[PDB]
Amino acid sequence: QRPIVYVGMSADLIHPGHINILSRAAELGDITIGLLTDAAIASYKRLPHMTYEQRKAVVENLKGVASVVPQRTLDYAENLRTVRPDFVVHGDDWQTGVQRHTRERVIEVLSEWGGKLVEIPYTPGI
Amino acid sequence: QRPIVYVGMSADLIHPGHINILSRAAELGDITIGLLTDAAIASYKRLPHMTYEQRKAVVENLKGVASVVPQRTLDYAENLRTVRPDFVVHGDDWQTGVQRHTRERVIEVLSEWGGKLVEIPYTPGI
Ligand SMILES: Nc1ccn([C@@H]2O[C@H](COP(=O)(O)OP(=O)(O)CCO)[C@@H](O)[C@H]2O)c(=O)n1
Ligand SMILES: Nc1ccn([C@@H]2O[C@H](COP(=O)(O)OP(=O)(O)CCO)[C@@H](O)[C@H]2O)c(=O)n1
Repeated sequence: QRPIVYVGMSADLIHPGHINILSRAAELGDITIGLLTDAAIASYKRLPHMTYEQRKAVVENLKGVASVVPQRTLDYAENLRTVRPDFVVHGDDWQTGVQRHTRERVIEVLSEWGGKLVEIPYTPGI
Repeated sequence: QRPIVYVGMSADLIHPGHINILSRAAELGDITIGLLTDAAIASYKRLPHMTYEQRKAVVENLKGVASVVPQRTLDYAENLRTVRPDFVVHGDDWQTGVQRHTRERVIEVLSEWGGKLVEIPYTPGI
């Protein structure tokens, strides 16, 4: 099969930054969205306005998205070990600040099966 | 070809109500979104936070959407005469209130080539 591309998202309100990520991810293979739960999101930022099921109804309908799975924690390891993607895609915002430790763990965990992180310039102004 | 289904949207922030409309519309054929411009939207409600190009980047990436065209006015006639869709889909909110006259004109204009309006229960609570 095609490679598996894992994309973590809160995705409270979809905007062109998200679309950019998904468009870049689709270049790498079939996208599985790791849709973060309330509890995951609450652990590092403000809770979203929309519920998990509401956010899922939107994101599952974005072009390029093959599957959507819950990501119950900010940390990606448990999901990465289950789905074993070839790629993870994220914006470069998480090189600094609250998600940096989670980013480092994505790189180290993916190395276990030779997966790669691909980072995209964050879309400014939105 | 498949039937052409016209769906008017401001689509400032996509939520499951919109997804429902698009999912119902896709049952009828290939979706063309009439994406309303600022000037169109300003004529009957508050201006959106996102620009036309920002809203288009999102909506063009929704599953089932074949084409996106600007709709420069609240009134649908000019676009309907150009695209000549078999169907128009809208929520039933516009049976009452500010869009009711536009709704009536959709029905009458579509009759010119035997197109039909299909209305969907508005998604409450969002
Ligand atoms: N203006 C923006 C806003 C978001 N993004 C990227 O979208 C992706 C999804 O963002 P979000 O839903 O905020 O998810 P995260 O909180 O980063 C999920 C956990 O890593 C992410 O890769 C982010 O860098 C982006 O590239 N540009
Ligand atoms: N909770 C909601 C919100 C919107 N909708 C439907 O989505 C469609 C798009 O809504 P919007 O982007 O607000 O477009 P309109 O301002 O109605 C476009 C001009 O008719 C429309 O058919 C509306 O009835 C819906 O069915 N349920």
